[PDB]
Amino acid sequence: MENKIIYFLCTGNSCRSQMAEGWAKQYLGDEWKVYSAGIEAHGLNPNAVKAMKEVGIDISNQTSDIIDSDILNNADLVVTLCGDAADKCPMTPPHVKREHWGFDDPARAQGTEEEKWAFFQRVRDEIGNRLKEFAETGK
Repeated sequence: MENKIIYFLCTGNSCRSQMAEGWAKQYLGDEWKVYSAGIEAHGLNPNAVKAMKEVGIDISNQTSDIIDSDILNNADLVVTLCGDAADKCPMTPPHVKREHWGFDDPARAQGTEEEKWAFFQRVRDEIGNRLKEFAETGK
């Protein structure tokens, strides 16, 4: 096996990590077995689904799950997206390369549901940008 594997992790596998897997599937051209997880999973957020549909991507296909050994110890890279109001930062194996791309969870962008939705499209777009640079530039 020489296809890469990559993992995106959050406080819960419902927003940032779900969306990041969505973008990563596009830019990484599936040359990297893309996955996402978190400290918990209860399904993906309806606004995350809308946010990805607003760019012509789907994440409905990748219904959430908690961290699993078959990816945590096997991913060529793991990324934690913790930079939000809870900031739990899911634990990783020390043997594996890690990145930290902290930004606030759009479900926690408190103000009103319209402001939360506006933060879903903002966090989506910023994730997309950094995934582009990760694929294109290696940043």
